[PDB]
Amino acid sequence: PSWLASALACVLIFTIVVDILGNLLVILSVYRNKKLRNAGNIFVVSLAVANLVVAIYPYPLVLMSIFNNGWNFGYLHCQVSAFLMGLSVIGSIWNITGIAIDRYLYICHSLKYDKLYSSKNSLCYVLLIWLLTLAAVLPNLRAGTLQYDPRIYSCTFAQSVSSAYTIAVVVFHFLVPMIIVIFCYLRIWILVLQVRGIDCSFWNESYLTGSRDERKKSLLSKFGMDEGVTFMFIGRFDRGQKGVDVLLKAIEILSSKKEFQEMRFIIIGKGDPELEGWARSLEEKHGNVKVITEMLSREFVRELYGSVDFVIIPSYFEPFGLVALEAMCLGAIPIASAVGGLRDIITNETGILVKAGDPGELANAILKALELSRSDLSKFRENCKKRAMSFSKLKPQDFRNFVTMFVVFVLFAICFAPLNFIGLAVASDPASMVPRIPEWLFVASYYMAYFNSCLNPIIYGLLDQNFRKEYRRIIVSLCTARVFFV
Ligand SMILES: COc1ccc2[nH]c(-c3ccccc3)c(CCNC(C)=O)c2c1
Repeated sequence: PSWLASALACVLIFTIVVDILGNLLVILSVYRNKKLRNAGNIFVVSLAVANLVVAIYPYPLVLMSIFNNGWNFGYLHCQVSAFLMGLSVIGSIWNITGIAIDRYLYICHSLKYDKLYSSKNSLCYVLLIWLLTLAAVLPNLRAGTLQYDPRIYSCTFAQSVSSAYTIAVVVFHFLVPMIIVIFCYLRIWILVLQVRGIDCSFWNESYLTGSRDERKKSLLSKFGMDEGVTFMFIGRFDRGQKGVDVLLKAIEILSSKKEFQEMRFIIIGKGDPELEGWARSLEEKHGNVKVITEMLSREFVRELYGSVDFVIIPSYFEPFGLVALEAMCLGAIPIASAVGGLRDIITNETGILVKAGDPGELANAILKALELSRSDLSKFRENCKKRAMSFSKLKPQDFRNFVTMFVVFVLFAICFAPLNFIGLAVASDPASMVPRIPEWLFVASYYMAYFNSCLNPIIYGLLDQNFRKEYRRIIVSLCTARVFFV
């Protein structure tokens, strides 16, 4: 591996200079730019320090130790250069975990309130992380798991010294954050999609005509059944997806009760012809249950939302669930099973929540829904309308900062995924798998993780226009131009 030594010098040389100047601009830009000066980006400076620390002291020692092919400094230099690298890399996730949490709170808050989320505790909240990162890394001095490795020319955490410490490192300081940050950004993506796909000019009460009671008496008279509390299912028919099967079991459970007489059901959809035969059966047996097996226009569906009292959404899985939100626009109060999407949308004040896949709990919800007077429903419909209106409030917003912080996270995971994956293979049998693991894969896994300390400024430049507009200002002020009297 002759040239493979010289190459490893380049990678660090790049990494140290880019990290030094790059993350120096990131601190400057946040202090210098009023748009980037918000307290939510306190985490970005804390992260840019963590990146920037390992280029002042550790990577210099490791760069020299490549050209030496050996450690030529003290054991303290080895024990301390290793220690700062751990304060960095562990702090760099737990910062990134904070950012992912911060921006989840930012979206959820801005739905519920009309005065931007302030990130009020962020400086105080950073000091919890740097205690958490100092508490996790500090035990490795006394246990003696920090030692020089000749393959990577560096002093670092030896995985093979104790598999108790590696598995604890890998689970608690990679897999636990990885799960938190995926969960955060996934639930953000659902909400930003729910925002994207809600046509407010279509799903609007304006397009309807009279009062509600009159429009309902019309709709029910149009199907040939009397006045009553009306319920509506509208989703394709299937044994386990959108949940028409749970509804039909629930209607049979209700049919015997005295309170059934005061109910009206309007089932819409097409799919399993046996479930269509089961629904058509309940149509023939009871005149208060109507079943519509063909394709209705969204024009007409709008009116049904506008006319009925409740919309039943008994879905097993339902990732986005606009059907709930669209219906709330026109005062339809959803009774809907707790699912990702519906748990985000439906609050406990707007509509009713049910344990998914249960005829009895759905029936007792329909019974709970029934025991509700005309005056009591008015506020529910108001809350439903206010709730759907908050999703359209976010439609024109700039969502690019979510991408910039997510791309930070994605590139982090890529760099440290190998090192943590290897660290589990080492943990299985330290004696066996230190030689058995491919020797290039060990070297690559480490030098990506180092290279990650120069990547944050490069990403902020390309994706966030405020940072790029400030790199122009920061660079063109210091270096470019000066005073000059004519
Ligand atoms: C928790 O104690 C420490 C203590 C010091 C540490 N230094 C590094 C490291 C820094 C840059 C590139 C590669 C590894 C780790 C991270 C080591 N993680 C694994 C799975 O081996 C580290 C951990």
